[PDB]
Amino acid sequence: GTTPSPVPTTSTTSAP
Amino acid sequence: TSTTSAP
Amino acid sequence: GTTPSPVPTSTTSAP
Amino acid sequence: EGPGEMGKPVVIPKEDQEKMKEMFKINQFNLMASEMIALNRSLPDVRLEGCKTKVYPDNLPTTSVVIVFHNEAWSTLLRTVHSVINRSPRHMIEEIVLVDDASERDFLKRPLESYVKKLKVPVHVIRMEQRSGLIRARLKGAAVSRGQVITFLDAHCECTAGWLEPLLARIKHDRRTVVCPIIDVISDDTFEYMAGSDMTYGGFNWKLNFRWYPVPQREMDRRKGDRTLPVRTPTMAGGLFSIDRDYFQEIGTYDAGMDIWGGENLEISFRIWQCGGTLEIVTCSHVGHVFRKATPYTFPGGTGQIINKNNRRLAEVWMDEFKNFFYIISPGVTKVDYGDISSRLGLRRKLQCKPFSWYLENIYPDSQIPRHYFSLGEIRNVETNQCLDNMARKENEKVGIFNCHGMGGNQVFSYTANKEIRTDDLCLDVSKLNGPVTMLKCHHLKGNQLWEYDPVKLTLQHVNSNQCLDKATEEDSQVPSIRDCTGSRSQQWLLRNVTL
Amino acid sequence: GPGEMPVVIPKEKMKEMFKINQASEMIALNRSLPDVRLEGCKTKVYPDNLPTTSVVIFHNESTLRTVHSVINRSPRHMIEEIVDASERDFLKRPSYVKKLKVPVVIREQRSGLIRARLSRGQVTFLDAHCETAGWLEPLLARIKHDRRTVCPIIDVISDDTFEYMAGSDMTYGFNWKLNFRWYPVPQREMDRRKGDRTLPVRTPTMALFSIDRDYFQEIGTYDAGMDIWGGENLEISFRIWQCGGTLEIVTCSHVGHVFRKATPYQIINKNNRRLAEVWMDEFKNFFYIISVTKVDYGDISSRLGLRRKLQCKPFSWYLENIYPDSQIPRHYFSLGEIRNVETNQCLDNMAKENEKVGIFNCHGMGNQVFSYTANKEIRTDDLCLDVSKLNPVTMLKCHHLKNQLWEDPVKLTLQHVNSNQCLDKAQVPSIRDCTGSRSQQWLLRNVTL
Ligand SMILES: *[C@@H]1O[C@H](CO)[C@@H](O[C@@H]2O[C@H](CO)[C@@H](O[C@@H]3O[C@H](CO[C@H]4O[C@H](CO)[C@@H](O)[C@H](O)[C@@H]4O)[C@@H](O)[C@H](O[C@H]4O[C@H](CO)[C@@H](O)[C@H](O)[C@@H]4O)[C@@H]3O)[C@H](O)[C@H]2NC(C)=O)[C@H](O)[C@H]1NC(C)=O
Ligand SMILES: *[C@@H]1O[C@H](CO)[C@@H](O[C@@H]2O[C@H](CO)[C@@H](O)[C@H](O)[C@H]2NC(C)=O)[C@H](O)[C@H]1NC(C)=O
Ligand SMILES: O=c1ccn([C@@H]2O[C@H](COP(=O)(O)OP(=O)(O)O)[C@@H](O)[C@H]2O)c(=O)[nH]1
Ligand SMILES: O=c1ccn([C@@H]2O[C@H](COP(=O)(O)OP(=O)(O)O)[C@@H](O)[C@H]2O)c(=O)[nH]1
Ligand SMILES: *[C@@H]1O[C@H](CO)[C@@H](O)[C@H](O)[C@H]1NC(C)=O
Ligand SMILES: *[C@H]1O[C@H](CO)[C@H](O)[C@H](O)[C@H]1NC(C)=O
Ligand SMILES: *[C@H]1O[C@H](CO)[C@H](O)[C@H](O)[C@H]1NC(C)=O
Ligand SMILES: *[C@H]1O[C@H](CO)[C@H](O)[C@H](O)[C@H]1NC(C)=O
Ligand SMILES: [Mn+2]
Ligand SMILES: [Mn+2]
Repeated sequence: GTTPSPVPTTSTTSAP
Repeated sequence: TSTTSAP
Repeated sequence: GTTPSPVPTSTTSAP
Repeated sequence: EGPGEMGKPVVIPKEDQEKMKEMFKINQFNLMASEMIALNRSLPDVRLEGCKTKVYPDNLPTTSVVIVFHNEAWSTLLRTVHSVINRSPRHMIEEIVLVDDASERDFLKRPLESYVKKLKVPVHVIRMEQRSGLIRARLKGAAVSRGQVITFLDAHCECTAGWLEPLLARIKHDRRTVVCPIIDVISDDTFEYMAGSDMTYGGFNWKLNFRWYPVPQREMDRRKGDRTLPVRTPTMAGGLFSIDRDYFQEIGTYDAGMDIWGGENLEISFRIWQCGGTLEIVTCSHVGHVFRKATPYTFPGGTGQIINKNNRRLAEVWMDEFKNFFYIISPGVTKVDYGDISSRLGLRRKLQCKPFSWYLENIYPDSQIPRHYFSLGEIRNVETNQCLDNMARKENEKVGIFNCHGMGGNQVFSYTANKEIRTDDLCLDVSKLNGPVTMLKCHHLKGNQLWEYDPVKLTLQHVNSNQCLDKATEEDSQVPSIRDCTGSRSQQWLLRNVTL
Repeated sequence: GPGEMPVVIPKEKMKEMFKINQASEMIALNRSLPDVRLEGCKTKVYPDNLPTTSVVIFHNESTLRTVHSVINRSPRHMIEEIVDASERDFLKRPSYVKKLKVPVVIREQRSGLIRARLSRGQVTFLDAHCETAGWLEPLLARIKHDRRTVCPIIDVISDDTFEYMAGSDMTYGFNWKLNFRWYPVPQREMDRRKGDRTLPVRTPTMALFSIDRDYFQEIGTYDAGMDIWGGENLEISFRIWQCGGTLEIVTCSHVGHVFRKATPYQIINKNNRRLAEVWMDEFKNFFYIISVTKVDYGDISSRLGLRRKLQCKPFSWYLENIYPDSQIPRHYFSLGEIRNVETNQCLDNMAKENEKVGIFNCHGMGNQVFSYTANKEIRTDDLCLDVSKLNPVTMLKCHHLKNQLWEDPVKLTLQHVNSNQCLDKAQVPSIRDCTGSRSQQWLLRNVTL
């Protein structure tokens, strides 16, 4: 497919 | 996504 | 061509 | 005030919206807006403070810019060439080579030649008379070019302030370094200029899709926190990069046996790393690109064409055992004829390239493909005889449980050495007692993505919740549950290795 | 007893009868032959429950006689069965095989030996013009000892009188141009066997042989991308040796074959290129240098991939361990033309035994290719330059045992040590007490890819 854009994603959590 | 076909 | 036959030059072992 | 000056979005008044959409189909971006924007429009300087103070050595190698296009719009192509001319020190540019890949547009023929001959940098127009891929067009354009460094750019790009000196300096520091700018986003709706982050680099997933991914901590520690130093990127996007011409020849250029369907970006990334070179995102270099949601052109020969040829060629030449992670999720790819890879195997032999495991361990330890794992296959319940199935769902959605079809694909999971339950770039995640088992971006930080598979008890225990994976309930029958561990046969799971 | 055990000239037409198949008018299909195994193989009793063999056999051949050669001389309990387009009168339905006590027809499209060879017995390939006591048990016993063991002693059946003459167990190789050739079994093979000639010989190359079917499949059979022009023997020998198996001339097994001088039915070096590019490594050049590097040899991807799957060793391991007496030297100091400094001409063999080497204008175009080897020989193909008298330069079969020894990179003189004389200008170079002249100086440069 087309090259993906570097879109901002959801924040990942660092601890549970 | 891959080939579904089945339920 | 055809496979070579297993037939013998006389070879020398030392001068 | 001028449309788009300084990266400003161009909003089309509603009176014209309809016509805009029609004009949008030609290039799959807003052409009506692009034609209101000046071919030499100003853009912001987006470099990190600290790149602006850098002084780069002199006698930097001149570059030939190769721009290949198929049915590019007039405004985008010309804006690209003007962006390289106006924002490049004149003595650092040898030429611009525009490779016309059998374009069917009036303005891309004689008008293009007439316009380009009036530029103060030599701009040549080379013509592929037969529709040829990007690989073939780039090989033509590079064979024609004279500059010691070859810079490849798409025909819908805009260089920014200070984009070229960093790349050329990195190459002069080491001729075996292949360098990519930070690829900024140019909106396909408004052509607004948006800077890309220096904390994002290139990788791939089990599907062999190129993907953007966060720069990991090891890469900040290597640079001791200095964001202005280049990043070692596992893969390149492919649209934009620079390479010494002789080194481009020495590493085998592109795989000429590949078809038109792409994949060369991953192939050349693997080849550059495994065969002794370095691939880098130069964080002081920015160049914008009109990312699109689909291509505006078809490929010759209709639809339903055999695809994944090039993925098979690259996987069979470079990926070693790990190719399986691709094949197992792509039912049927193992019967597609991938042509003759003899020259490529021999090239790997000549250069004594390292194994793909060395690449996973040293270049891409944060890879989506696990370098070590305990299981690869279906996750089957002992009681219900069903299998976990990702159901093609995206991040934050629930993993399902359905009848095992044994065809691989979306019922393939891996219990990895990091003790994740992973399916491509998603991991099983529980963030609530009795909560749903969701699929989130794997973060390599264990925690709620940590599971324990007891090989004798066959239990899948979510560690942080301390609950075991179990069959679906009557209220949510197509989804596994997590419940206090009971020792039941519904809480036992078979995590076996599927082979060929 | 026609031919039982020689056929005399039928003088006062044979010329016609012989060239069609390239005599044999009274020879019985149930002919008697001598028992040729060495005494000491007859004392050997070979194990029981030996794997049964399927014998694979035909192209415009009387010889039938070959089928009886297996039938009458095979323990019935060791043969499971006997298995190309033949467009002739007798080469049709003419019934006979249905009357044999052993189960014995495929054919359509004219196909090569590979395609024709590509059965129910657990193990044997044989030509359609072959014919000896106790020949099978040795082969099958060595196979049972190791299923990864791949040859009988091939006796000569005269193509002129059909007289049977046994071949030596002390002959087992190939030369530049990748021709298979017979060569004397070297000393290392006798030292390994401690003098016992009845143990099989480990042969660097093959030409008929037997192999377990499952191991035959494990190694990828023959290269199916090859044409009909031969070469598969070196390919399969190299594959068997490099990829972990064993190939042997089993000296207690004798089987006769009518070696011929020519066949009744362009550059056809495709299969040679495939073989060299898959198995020969750096060494492929020794072929290329004497023959054109543009013959299209098709796709070898599957073959490199098989070499990857079976974890085969390099051709250097083969040259050093299996065929150290190879005609191709594993190491050499020079490969190219031998040019005189004074006359600027080059040595040229002009293509045999005992002949004088010539010297003609260097053309740089085969017959002017020589190699100064690590063994300090000056060799061209399967010949080495040899001088046997103070003051002619003849070409004798290389024997790998030092008057073929030559010695100077700074003086560029080629000193024959045993003669203490240098090679010099004359249609033949001379040998003369070394004088230091430019007529005795020679350029031994490396031809480059
Ligand atoms: C499902 O399929 C997968 C993939 O095939 C299987 O995983 C493989 O399992 C084998 C067997 O355990 C693994 O091979 C073993 O690797 C261990 C760790 O490797 C070390 O060394 C390498 C060197 O490159 C390092 O890269 C790595 O980081 C480790 O440091 C070794 O400990 C093993 O060696 C053991 O045996 C030898 C003798 O045989 C001893 O000398 C050693 O000291 C040691 O005791 C062995 O080499 C292989 O790595 C696994 N592949 C992976 C993880 O990707 C699964 O087992 C399979 N599942 C099931 C249920 O069958
Ligand atoms: C891009 O190029 C055009 C053409 O050279 C520039 O247009 C100039 O604009 C200024 C400001 O109105 C005028 O004074 C000049 O006379 C114009 N030149 C021409 C040839 O018309 C434009 O300014 C440039 N854009 C920039 C520098 O951002
Ligand atoms: O198109 C062909 C060419 C050759 N052969 C077989 O190849 C074998 C070897 O040929 P030949 O006997 O002439 O070689 P030689 O033993 O004389 O070296 C023979 O059994 C032929 O039957 C075949 O079946 N089809
Ligand atoms: O058959 C083709 C298809 C595309 N391209 C060019 O190759 C570049 C990359 O293609 P595209 O921009 O459509 O892909 P994306 O950047 O969205 O991944 C572009 O400059 C295209 O014009 C080409 O030369 N021949
Ligand atoms: C010729 O080439 C061989 C192969 O590398 C090499 O070993 C030898 O030294 C060369 N001879 C020269 C340079 O005289
Ligand atoms: C096909 O897609 C569906 C999702 O709707 C399921 O994931 C199914 O398991 C898939 N079948 C495969 C990949 O073989
Ligand atoms: C052995 O004799 C022949 C000549 O009759 C060869 O020239 C050979 O070189 C001689 N010397 C040996 C074998 O060392
Ligand atoms: C942090 O919280 C999210 C849910 O909001 C995920 O469970 C994620 O896995 C957590 N991160 C860690 C390391 O446990
Ligand atoms: Mn693009
Ligand atoms: Mn024959």
